Amino acid sequence: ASPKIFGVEVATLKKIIPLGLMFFCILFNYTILRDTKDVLVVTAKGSSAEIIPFLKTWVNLPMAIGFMLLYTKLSNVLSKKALFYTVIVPFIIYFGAFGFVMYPLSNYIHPEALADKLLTTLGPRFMGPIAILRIWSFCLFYVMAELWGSVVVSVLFWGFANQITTVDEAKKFYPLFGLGANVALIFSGRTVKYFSNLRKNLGPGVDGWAVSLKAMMSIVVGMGLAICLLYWWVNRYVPLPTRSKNKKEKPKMGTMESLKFLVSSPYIRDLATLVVAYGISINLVEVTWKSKLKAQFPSPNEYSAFMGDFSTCTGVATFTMMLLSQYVFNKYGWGVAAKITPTVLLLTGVAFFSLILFGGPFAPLVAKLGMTPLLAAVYVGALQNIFSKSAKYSLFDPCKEMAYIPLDEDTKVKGKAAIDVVCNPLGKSGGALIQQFMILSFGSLANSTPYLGMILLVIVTAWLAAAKSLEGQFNSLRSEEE
Amino acid sequence: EVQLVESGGGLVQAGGSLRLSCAASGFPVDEAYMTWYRQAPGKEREWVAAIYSSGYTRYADSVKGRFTISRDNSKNTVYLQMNSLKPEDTAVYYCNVKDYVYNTYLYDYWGQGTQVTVSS
Ligand SMILES: Nc1ncnc2c1ncn2[C@@H]1O[C@H](COP(=O)(O)OP(=O)(O)OP(=O)(O)O)[C@@H](O)[C@H]1O
Repeated sequence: ASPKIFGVEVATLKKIIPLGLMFFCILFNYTILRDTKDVLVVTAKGSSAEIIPFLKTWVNLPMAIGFMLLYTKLSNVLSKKALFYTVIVPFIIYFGAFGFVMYPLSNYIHPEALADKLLTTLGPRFMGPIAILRIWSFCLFYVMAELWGSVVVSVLFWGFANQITTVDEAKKFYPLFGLGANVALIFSGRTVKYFSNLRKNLGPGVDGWAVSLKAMMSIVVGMGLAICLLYWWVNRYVPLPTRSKNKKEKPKMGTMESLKFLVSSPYIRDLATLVVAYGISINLVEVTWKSKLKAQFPSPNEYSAFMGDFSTCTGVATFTMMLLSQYVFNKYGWGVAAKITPTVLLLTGVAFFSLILFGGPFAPLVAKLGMTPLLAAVYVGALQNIFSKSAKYSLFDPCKEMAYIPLDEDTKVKGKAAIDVVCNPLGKSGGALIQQFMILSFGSLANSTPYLGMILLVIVTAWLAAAKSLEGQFNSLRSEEE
Repeated sequence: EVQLVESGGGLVQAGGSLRLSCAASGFPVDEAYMTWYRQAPGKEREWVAAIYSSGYTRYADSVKGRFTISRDNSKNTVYLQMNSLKPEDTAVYYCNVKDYVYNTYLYDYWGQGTQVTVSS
């Protein structure tokens, strides 16, 4: 007779509890690194939020690809446990060495003089791409912070959570991991703010952000060591399933042949279309919103404190949306649920763009509501991003990992692997390539606002007319089998 | 139409301070790349300081630490805070807004300049 606590088997609590706590610690570091990497590249002197479009395509896109080939080559010469110590520990070493060594010694290694010479000979519209060379070590931090969410979150954990949880355990407790992932946004958001508030202790030239940064990178090491400690616990005290070698000798189906499969199957092309549209449009709004953020919070510490507040608000909103997701679904349907994220993104983004653009002959509201137009833009963009992401993880991702079900477990297993590592970087990089062309054609990101709103309609229109193309293929396969 | 009007110039003693204003009309100063020049008689026009739309500031080696360029977004005015003024700083200071890609100058608007003379 197996014992039970809280209506759940004790034997499966030793697996799920350290797994959700480890997912908590992973999203705790992620919520700290993702706020920090925006502080570094945007609030750096000589750098603005226009470095983001060029970081996504020219810097971290080749590094993310180059990381996926190093990981793929290491996935054959290392064991499963050795793989989750060679890909997780250099991250902990890097961020610990950054806040304590690399960042302090950054006015020693950043070519501020050469970047200024390049800035004059090229023009004012090149501050974006040139800042990549100006603060290159901050750009390397940006890549590693991106690679945390791309590898530690998406690859390392879910690759380990899927190899140890039963198919029915992965169906009941995975919705609870996302719930606990946003508790790691409320807390780490409060953590980021607490360590971002400038200590009343002033310095002659003491960087208030240097002491603030290493107070965060210490927790990243501290929580990163908990991930390695929890992972070691679950791999020695938890009896894992004995699923044999028989998983179709997993042939990760290259890249070119991968999107060849994409176009071949009409069911996967639309899903990839949704996954890239969310990733183009979110960037199209978010980079301009971060430009406004830089305008409102020039200091690194004020920007970081706002990032912590924003992370806490995002966590609360996403927790509420995950709670009401399995009422929206059950009431309205997959087709309705797949439309809100495009719709919320479109509406919030166009409201934010029409407050930036048509903010001139509309300002009694922002005036009597106790704000400046810049602060109003900051708050509207923050609400845009909060609603878009709380819809993402509560309606879009549920729709994505619900549309896989009616597919055959060969097409499903290959297509699901093809979606993540391709479409997520592909969407996040195309949405930035668009903005690179915008910046280098119209000069600044603010001169690109009328068009950034118009590509937003085009991407969302193809995003809306791809779920309907899938609401009718999801319904077809899920009804005929009945 | 773009218009740059400088003010705040005058006669000050060596080691004094002076603040030049540049009331911009026809474009927002926050999205512009604005620069300060100076030209003494006999010598060619010399670039002094430059501010970017990002708020990034550059200064010539002759005025680093002493001069500070800044803009007020409400009044649409850039400022040149000249501190520890030397007699070598005596020149006509020009407010300039321009945009260019390499050697193609898309626009280049100058002000009429203000006379800054430092006595001794
Ligand atoms: N609140 C959350 N709940 C669940 N998963 C999350 C959450 N936040 C991030 N993730 C995971 O982190 C990864 C990163 O996705 P996302 O686009 O938000 O980050 P990003 O690409 O770093 O964003 P940015 O472009 O602002 O840097 C995804 O695997 C996502 O599932």
